[PDB]
Amino acid sequence: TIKEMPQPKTFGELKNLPLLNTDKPVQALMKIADELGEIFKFEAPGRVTRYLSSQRLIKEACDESRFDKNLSQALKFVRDFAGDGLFTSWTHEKNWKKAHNILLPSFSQQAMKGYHAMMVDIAVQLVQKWERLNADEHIEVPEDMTRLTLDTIGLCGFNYRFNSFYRDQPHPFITSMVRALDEAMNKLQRANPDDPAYDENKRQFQEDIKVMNDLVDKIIADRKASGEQSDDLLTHMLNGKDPETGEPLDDENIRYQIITFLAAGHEATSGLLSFALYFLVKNPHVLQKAAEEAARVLVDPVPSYKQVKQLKYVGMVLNEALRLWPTGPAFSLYAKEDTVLGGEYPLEKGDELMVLIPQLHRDKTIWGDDVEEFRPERFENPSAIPQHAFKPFGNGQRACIGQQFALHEATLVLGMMLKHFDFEDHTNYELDIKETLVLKPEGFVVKAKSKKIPLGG
Ligand code: HEM
Repeated sequence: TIKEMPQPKTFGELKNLPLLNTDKPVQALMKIADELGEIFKFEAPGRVTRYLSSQRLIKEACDESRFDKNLSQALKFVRDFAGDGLFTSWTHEKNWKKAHNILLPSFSQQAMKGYHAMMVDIAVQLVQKWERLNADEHIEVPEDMTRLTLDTIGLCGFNYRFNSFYRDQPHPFITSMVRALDEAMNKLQRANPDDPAYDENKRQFQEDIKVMNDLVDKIIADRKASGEQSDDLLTHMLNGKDPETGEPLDDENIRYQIITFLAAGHEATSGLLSFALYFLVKNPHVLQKAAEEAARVLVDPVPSYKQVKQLKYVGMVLNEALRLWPTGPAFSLYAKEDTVLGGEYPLEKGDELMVLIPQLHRDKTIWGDDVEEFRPERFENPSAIPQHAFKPFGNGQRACIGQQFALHEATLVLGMMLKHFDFEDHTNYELDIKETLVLKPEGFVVKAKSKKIPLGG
């Protein structure tokens, strides 16, 4: 029966804003959820949102006939450069539905067979970089994983090589995109957006859009000119027609999808690999068990697709890192119609909800009371996890289109890492989670000792 929604203390016209004075708002909101429970309202001047934390309420939120994906303010600023790509489109936009129908078969578990060789290509480069470090040296984990995922997505996405392992300063495209992403995030905390002190920012953001558009438009035009087929997504987008309308994507939209895959894919996948390595080095017994499987399964100089599929425990490791620290930590929904949530909380059409995924993943009625512990064995039998309890890829038709890709990629790379090196948390690293569009273990570093096992040929 109808309840008032909990809300943290408001401070006059500042409302709840003083409780979020932080560059780590997700982490700050988990602490409010621990105080207030499965649902709370959070008010800033001019904005209201509800934060959901329990599997019980999230399962309702995930009903697509009642709620649909909302573009949060972050996603609307990212739309300045990612346009109506899949990630920053409303569900009702014709290009959302066209791209979705055209691209889905290109992201399935089956489609992974055709990307695997390109993924091995960048994965071998990463292993060789680490084999070639001298004794005195260490690895900057998120930085190398970001080099890996950007290059993998560039190769599989549109057969372009950013050659990140050949560079101290990334390819201009990558500098621009990271900077554009950075600016989108900085605009959120921007008190007075139109003050002249942000004129250089605006100009730089415009310059970064042109850089990104120019490269991608040039590669699209070059592939149409050359007319040749690759195993890449760009080939699928140029030949693909929506079975609903029978129409292909236009060139501009194809550009946006390409910028989208890179922008949406690379940082979350990078974060996942970094957190996985974090948890392994902090849990040596889990590390040994994963390394044992890697040694037993990956008996070839390079992994085949079928071998990657056999790495069950590595898969469990990844899921358990996603349970604790899902690298896209929140997603936003609006009420399609007036509705009552959980039998107690009335909502009007348009009202916004945010799913706080790390807090969902600590629901003790689902996971047990030990929710903070890293235990991959939670995932030994995935069919036994209750529906909507584990949501690191979002929900329904607006769920992560890259989920198979990200998992295949992380499994492959992690298995290769576990196979070829021993690791040492030589600084006793204290976890520091930076928040942007995604989560990542900032400043995470390790030493790898090579097991001297020969590689790909
Ligand atoms: C560990 C890696 C990843 C995680 C945790 C992650 C998470 C997510 C989440 C939570 C969403 C839903 C966002 C929302 O509701 O607003 C999403 C959507 C999306 N993701 Fe991922 N992602 C990952 C990797 C990737 C990769 C590798 C790609 C592409 C190569 C990708 C492409 C996309 C796209 C295009 C969408 C929009 C789908 C749509 O709305 O139709 N993601 N992802």
